[PDB]
Amino acid sequence: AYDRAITVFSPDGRLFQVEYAREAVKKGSTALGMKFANGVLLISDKKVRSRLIEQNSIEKIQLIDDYVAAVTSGLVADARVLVDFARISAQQEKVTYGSLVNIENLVKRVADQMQQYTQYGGVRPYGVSLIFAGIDQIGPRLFDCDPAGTINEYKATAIGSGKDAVVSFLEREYKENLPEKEAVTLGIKALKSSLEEGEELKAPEIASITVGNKYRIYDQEEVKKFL
Amino acid sequence: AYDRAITVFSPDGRLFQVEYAREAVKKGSTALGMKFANGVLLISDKKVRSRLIEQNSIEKIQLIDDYVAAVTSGLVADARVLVDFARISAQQEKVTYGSLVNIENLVKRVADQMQQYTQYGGVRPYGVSLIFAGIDQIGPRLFDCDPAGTINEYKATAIGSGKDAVVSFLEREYKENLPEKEAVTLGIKALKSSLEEGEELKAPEIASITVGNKYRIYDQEEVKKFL
Amino acid sequence: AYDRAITVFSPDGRLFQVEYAREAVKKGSTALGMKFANGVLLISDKKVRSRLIEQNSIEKIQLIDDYVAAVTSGLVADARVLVDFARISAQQEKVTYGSLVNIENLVKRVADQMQQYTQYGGVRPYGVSLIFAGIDQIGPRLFDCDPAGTINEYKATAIGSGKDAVVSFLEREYKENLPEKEAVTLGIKALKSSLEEGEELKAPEIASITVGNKYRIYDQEEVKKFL
Amino acid sequence: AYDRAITVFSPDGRLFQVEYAREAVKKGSTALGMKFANGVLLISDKKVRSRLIEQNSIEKIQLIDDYVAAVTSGLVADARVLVDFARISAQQEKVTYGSLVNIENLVKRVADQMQQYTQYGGVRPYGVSLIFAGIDQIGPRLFDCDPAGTINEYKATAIGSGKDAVVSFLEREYKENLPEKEAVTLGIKALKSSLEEGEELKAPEIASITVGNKYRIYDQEEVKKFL
Amino acid sequence: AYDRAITVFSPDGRLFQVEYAREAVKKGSTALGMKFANGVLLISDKKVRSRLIEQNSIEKIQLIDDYVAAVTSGLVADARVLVDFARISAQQEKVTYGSLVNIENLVKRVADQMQQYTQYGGVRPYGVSLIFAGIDQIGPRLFDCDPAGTINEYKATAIGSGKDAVVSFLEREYKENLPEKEAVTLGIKALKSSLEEGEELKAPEIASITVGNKYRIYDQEEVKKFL
Amino acid sequence: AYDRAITVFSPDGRLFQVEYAREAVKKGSTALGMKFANGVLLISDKKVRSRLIEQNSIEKIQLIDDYVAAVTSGLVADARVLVDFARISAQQEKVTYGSLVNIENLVKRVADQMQQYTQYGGVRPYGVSLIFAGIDQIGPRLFDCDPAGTINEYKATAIGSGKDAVVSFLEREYKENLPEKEAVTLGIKALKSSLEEGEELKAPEIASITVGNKYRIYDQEEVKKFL
Amino acid sequence: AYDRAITVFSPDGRLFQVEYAREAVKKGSTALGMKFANGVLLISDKKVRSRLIEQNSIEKIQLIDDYVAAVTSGLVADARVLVDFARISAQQEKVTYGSLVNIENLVKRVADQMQQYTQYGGVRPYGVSLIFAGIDQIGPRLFDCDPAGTINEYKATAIGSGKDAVVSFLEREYKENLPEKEAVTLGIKALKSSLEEGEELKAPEIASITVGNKYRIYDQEEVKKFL
Amino acid sequence: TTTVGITLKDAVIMATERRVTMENFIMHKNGKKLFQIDTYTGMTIAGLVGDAQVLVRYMKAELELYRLQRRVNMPIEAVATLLSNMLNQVKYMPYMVQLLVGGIDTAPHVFSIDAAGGSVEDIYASTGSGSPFVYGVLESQYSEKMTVDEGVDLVIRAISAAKQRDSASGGMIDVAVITRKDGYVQLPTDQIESRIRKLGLIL
Amino acid sequence: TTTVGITLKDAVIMATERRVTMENFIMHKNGKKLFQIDTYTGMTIAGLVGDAQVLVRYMKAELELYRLQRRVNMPIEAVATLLSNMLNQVKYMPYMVQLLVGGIDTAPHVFSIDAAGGSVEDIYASTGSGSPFVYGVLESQYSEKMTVDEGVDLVIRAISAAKQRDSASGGMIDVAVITRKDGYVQLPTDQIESRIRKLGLIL
Repeated sequence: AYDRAITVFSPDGRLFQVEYAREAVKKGSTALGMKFANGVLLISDKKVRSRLIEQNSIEKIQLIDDYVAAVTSGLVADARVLVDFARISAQQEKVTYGSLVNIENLVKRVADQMQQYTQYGGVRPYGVSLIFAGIDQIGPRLFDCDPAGTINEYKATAIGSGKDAVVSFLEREYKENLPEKEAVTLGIKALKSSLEEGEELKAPEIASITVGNKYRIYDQEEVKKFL
Repeated sequence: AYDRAITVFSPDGRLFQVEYAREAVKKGSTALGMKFANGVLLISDKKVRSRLIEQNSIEKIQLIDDYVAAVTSGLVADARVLVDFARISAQQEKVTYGSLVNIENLVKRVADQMQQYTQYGGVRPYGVSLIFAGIDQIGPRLFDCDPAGTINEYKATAIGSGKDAVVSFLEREYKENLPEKEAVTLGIKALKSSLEEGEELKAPEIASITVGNKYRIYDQEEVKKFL
Repeated sequence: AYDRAITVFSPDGRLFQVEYAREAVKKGSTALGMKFANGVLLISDKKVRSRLIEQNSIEKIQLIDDYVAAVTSGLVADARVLVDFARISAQQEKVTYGSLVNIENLVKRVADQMQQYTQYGGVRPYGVSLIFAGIDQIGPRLFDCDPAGTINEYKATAIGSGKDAVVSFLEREYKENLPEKEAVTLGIKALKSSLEEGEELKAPEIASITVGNKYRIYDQEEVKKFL
Repeated sequence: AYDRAITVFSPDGRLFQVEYAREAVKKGSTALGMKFANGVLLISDKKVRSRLIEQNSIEKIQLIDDYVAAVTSGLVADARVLVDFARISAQQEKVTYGSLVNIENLVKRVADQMQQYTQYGGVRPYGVSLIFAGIDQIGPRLFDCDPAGTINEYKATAIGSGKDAVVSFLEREYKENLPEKEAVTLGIKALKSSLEEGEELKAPEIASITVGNKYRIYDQEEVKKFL
Repeated sequence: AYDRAITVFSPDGRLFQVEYAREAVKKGSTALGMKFANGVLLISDKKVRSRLIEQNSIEKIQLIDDYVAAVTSGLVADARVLVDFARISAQQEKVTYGSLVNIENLVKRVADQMQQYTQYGGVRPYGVSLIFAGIDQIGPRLFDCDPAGTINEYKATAIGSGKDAVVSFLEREYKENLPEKEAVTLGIKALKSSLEEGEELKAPEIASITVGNKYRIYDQEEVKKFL
Repeated sequence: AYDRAITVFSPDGRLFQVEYAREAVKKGSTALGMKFANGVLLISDKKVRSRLIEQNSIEKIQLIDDYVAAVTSGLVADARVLVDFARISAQQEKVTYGSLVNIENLVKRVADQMQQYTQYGGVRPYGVSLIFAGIDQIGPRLFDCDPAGTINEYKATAIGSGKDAVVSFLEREYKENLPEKEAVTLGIKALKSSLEEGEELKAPEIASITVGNKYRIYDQEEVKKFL
Repeated sequence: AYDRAITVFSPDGRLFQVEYAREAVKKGSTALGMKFANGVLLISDKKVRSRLIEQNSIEKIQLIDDYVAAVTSGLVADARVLVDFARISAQQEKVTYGSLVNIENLVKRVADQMQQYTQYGGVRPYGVSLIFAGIDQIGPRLFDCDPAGTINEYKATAIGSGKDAVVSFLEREYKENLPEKEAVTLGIKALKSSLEEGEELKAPEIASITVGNKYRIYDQEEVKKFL
Repeated sequence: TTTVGITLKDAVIMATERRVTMENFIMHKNGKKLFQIDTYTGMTIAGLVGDAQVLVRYMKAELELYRLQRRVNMPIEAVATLLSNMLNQVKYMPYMVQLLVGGIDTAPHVFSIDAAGGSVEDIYASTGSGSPFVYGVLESQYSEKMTVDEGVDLVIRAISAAKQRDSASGGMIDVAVITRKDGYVQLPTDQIESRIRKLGLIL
Repeated sequence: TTTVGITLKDAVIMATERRVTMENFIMHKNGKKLFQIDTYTGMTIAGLVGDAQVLVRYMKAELELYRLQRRVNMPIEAVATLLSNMLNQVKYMPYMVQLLVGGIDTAPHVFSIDAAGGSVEDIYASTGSGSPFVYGVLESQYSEKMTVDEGVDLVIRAISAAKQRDSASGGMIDVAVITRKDGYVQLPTDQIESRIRKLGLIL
């Protein structure tokens, strides 16, 4: 009888509404990313669909900036929306300082936005989870923004119905500084081991960046390699 | 007990209200469209009504711009309303850039609008679904905007009580680059196979556009052909 | 348990509140109109009342402009109100363009107004239905605006507890371009056949307009003719 | 379960709240008025009370302007309030046009005001009913404004717990153009026949106006005549 | 189930909330006043309390202006508040016209204020009742403003748990133009007869004014006289 | 079922919410003060706590101004808050008039503030009670402001779980103009007699002021005297 | 049935919502701090997690300013948010006065902020608790700000599921002016004794400051010492 | 635009002229300058047309409101004070006007209010381009004693000499008289001419 | 931009010219200056084009609204008062216009309203750069008695002499006539020329 408004704490002191949205995110297909030797990468599962759908518009991975990009998981509506804010915020950040200096305040802007919606009635939080990754004055970057505005910088993490199983893996197999291609497969394995018996990990999209270079999206054939 | 407000997530993490409007759309008569060799087309079922109704004002297909047009499916009220925003947004876009460059941000404007209404209390989302199609700096375009603000670019898709059955078809019969007239009938067949036994597909409206040309509405006799 | 707020969709995807107002309209006395050879006409039933009531203020028919006029059906309060907006909107339209060019955007302004009230909480839609008719740069015009903002241009239609029965008729008897007097009676018959056994169609008001001429209200004696 | 908010229609399409206020008015003491040969009059029942009450402040009849006046029936609070708006609106009207030209838009202003309060939540309609009467560029005037904003011009009408019975009378006895004194008594009779057996119509206040003359309030002795 | 919001009429057409505040007033100690030969007076019961309370701040009687003053009865909080508005309004009135001309619009300002709070949700009316009395361009004045904004000018009236019994008296004993001292005692008697058997009317405060003179508060000894 | 909103009167005409906050105040530790021969004093019980708490920040007594100070009792949060307003209001008062002339309008500002919150929905009143005391153009001052905005000037009073018992005392023992030290102990006794058997009145803080002098806080040793 | 809104007092006079958030804080891992001989320190437990998490972003301790820093405990979302306000408020304070003069009004700004959210509906308080510590014009400082806006300056205190047990200790072992290293361990012991049998106090972060010096974060090896 | 307002025993007179100028040009040889603003009150505009009229209306309306609900005229002073306030509340975006408020409440009053809002009561007051003349005649012909009719003549003798030097004033000479008994009462045109012809003037 | 409006017995005439200037330059030798603003009302713009037109529309619309819902034309004075108010409500951000409101309600009226909002009723009124001339002719040729046709001639004789000195007025001479019987009725071009040729003018 508490889980009805975004602004009511339970007797334990919980905000069931906010939680429920962390639940909507858990209904979205898995996706992880990890930094390595000069740069980071991102992997996203995608259970191929209607061949009538222009592949250009079904990539859980998006280029916010040339040197930064992210991936979402949850309500598709809220997905697009947040994505834009990122892209948009990116710019403002880029114009008041001459360049997207710290990828952090890009994620801040997004976190602060998402957070708000979890404190006022008349609104409902975003049922999305975003993983940002890129290169800034500092170097490889990886953050994961949840529905409640919570942000944490990783070396490797994931979102989606898999997350747990994918982190369970990395959390006992991941070894930093791997040479792109090696880190790529490790994650591929990690990702693999999150599916359910019988399922065959289809072709997942992947993108990377490396100190001094712009991102790049592995094309379905350079990807068909680690299969 | 959750399906009462547009801003309350269920324990699974669902927004039953938003869904219920995707349900209002499902009560509207079928309509699809697909791009082909230089251009796209649109087909809309219409169960002929009172001969006292000026046919000019019962066309689920509308010319937003000369080079772009769309079709709706759902609450008639919300139908008209959205249509205008499209037309209107079209212009603004057209005036700040000198021409409707990317048909995309026309659909963005509309998607962003519809999305909003699915996050604030005191409001209710549009029970409409729009399929946009036309020609831009890029070429043939086809998007389908749902009640929640979700947009996807297709090569062929549909909305309405049929959708599923019409996509079930195309999703296993559609073959790109068909010469207008050929693509026209394929869709006609697809459309046909969505009705219920006994029903006779009456005269459905159809319009098209082709790289370098303005749209055109097939007149009831040029249509009476593919019958 | 859904039919309580103007902003809540039912599990089928219906807006019971909005419907309920289409129900308030159905409690208002019948009234139709149809265009013919150069011009349109309007007929409204009126079950004569207290002779203490100045007949000037009980005419469901109103002259919005000299060349346009309308009729309502439903909550009397909302009736007057909307009427004004029409009259008022008329003007603005008339002053920004030098003349009421398209009778359409007069009906748009009214439709858009009425529509709004069916999407925000804290408000309630108008329980009125308006039938507009007149002459514009194009010619004879007839539109019917419902509580939800829905507008359609006809050649003949009606509103009120009769509507169905009156349209049931016209929808199988009406034949365009009739010479005023002929169209007048046809509608008179149609109207008649909407009453209940025993009832005697009393004197109903009627008005018309014809390409190049201002409207005119048939006086109770020129009307007493088609009895 | 519908009769709780001013903005919720019932399944029949009724606004029970608004009605309930037409019910508050029905708890106020009867009062009618009728125009005649050059001018109109007003009669109001008043069941004499505490002699400690300065008679100046218990007259259901009020002089809005010298040439116009009205009478209310219902919640005393809302009574005074509305009265002022009339008086006030009167002025504005009088100053933008140099004189209270049409007594109508005085009643419009009041009707439009009262109407509003029957369409927004957070508010409640006025439980009052006003009968206006006076002389304008046109001549004798009589309007009756109900809680919902509904206005109608009469030749004779009434408000209050009596209304029906008083109109029942006039509606079968009233004959226009009577010479003041004659119309005065007819109404007196009409008013009389609305009471309940045993009750003795005490001294009711009465006022009139006649083309070219200011109003005038019959003093308790000139009234004690028609007893 | 209606008596919950200030804006909901009951099926009889009552506003139970507003009433309930007329009930809060009925919990306040009695107090009356009456005009006489050139001027008016005011009497207020006060069941003497803690001798630790500076008598200066427990006088239900307050000097709004030198020539006007009032008395309240109900929620003490709302008591002070309103009092100020009176005092404050007094001034504005006094400054835009050079002098508090009609004591009436002082009471109007207060009535209009109090009325408002009985028509909008989100607010609650004042649980206070004020009796104003003084001298203006016209002469002796006495008004009684209730929670709903209702104002009436008297020759003698009262507020408080007594009112009825105190008016029951005056309403059959009061005789105008009495010489101050005489009117003083009559009210004293009237007041007395409102208590309950056993109770001994303690020392009640009293103040008066007389054409051309400022008010004056009878001191506890000049009062101890009429005991 | 009434005690739920700050704006709903009960059938008796009570505002249970507002009362409930006068209840929150009753959960705060006792504290009184009384004026005497040229000045006033204040005494506050404090059940000594953690020696880890800087005594500077646990004094229910606060210096609003050099010549004025107050003490609270209730919700600690609301406590601090109100305190500031006093301090703040003090200043504004002090700057528009050149000096804190009447300590009264300092208490007014605070009373008016606290009052408001007991009349609008969407808010909740302060669960605090403040006792102000000091020296102004007039001399010794003592006021006690309750949650509802009610203010009264005393010669001696108190707030807290004790109040009643402490006033019960003073109300039959207090004798004005006592020489500071004497008044000090009297209150000490009064305060004492409010505890419960077994309890030993620990060291309570005390401060005073005297015509022409700034306040002064008795230090724990000058206090340990009256023990 | 009261514990549902932030603005409703219970019959005892409690604000269960606000409490419930003091409950959310109690779900956060323990953390204390204490001033000593010229300066203060802070200790925070942290149950080491995924090695995939950049340690830089999991420090419950934050440098608001060079000379001031704080620690939180509760909802992680609200955690970050408040932290910023501190940092932000810090600056404004620092810029209007040329330097962060009193660390107090930094905590005020934060307390006042947090307080607000516990008095208006439509909002929900922060489920966080902050412990500030640093050096100002006065010297060592330590305050602890709770969800309701309550602030108190200590010599030693704590927040988190431990608090009680950690204060139970200090409240009977802490002895001021200890030489950094000594105070460090005392707290370490205190902290230790708050865990549950079996648990092994892992490596907790610690930072300090000393009159005339900027803060400093003990690195995991200088900390591994007091183990 | 010459106007004036003199007091007396239980009476007040207010007489204007009615010409609207625009330099060496005369738009109308007959406009309105004297209006009754309430049962026992009058007013004389003078200066900028627009503003003036708008004021009259803003006024007539307000006095009437009060009167209608309060059942008693408004004190001649409170009327001038009200006008005072309205004029000052926007003294920086003023009214190119200059009015006179005359009437009887308990006593015969006459107020001169300027574009600032400062209203001062006096014995007589002449507002207008030809007032220096009216102030010339009056400072050598007015007397507190004067009869109700000697007044109506004096006022005329003034605006009639004023019309002889002030290129801006002309036309007829509207006059009115407030008596506690007869209230505001404007004189008939013919009656005014009677007065003229006898003295020895033309126009 | 010469225009005029004369009253008579149960009739009102309003005649303009139609030239739009810009110094020693003439943009159009034929524009509109005389419009019917209501069943029994007319209006003559004069001065700044834009403003003027916007007003006409702002007007025609409002008169019509009233008329449509109230079923009775609006008093010629209330029309001038309405215009009055509108013009003054923004007298500091005025309309470089100067209009005339003529028509018949119960009697034949004619109002001259300025950029201030001051509207004054008169016998005749000439707005425009060539009005000093029309005011010259009229002060030596107008007579209250005049026939419905003698009027239509007088008006012309004026704007025709005006066109002889005012470098700003020219073109045809639009004239109209409001009769309680025939309401607003503009005369045919040919009919106007008839009048001209007879007098002895050219253009």
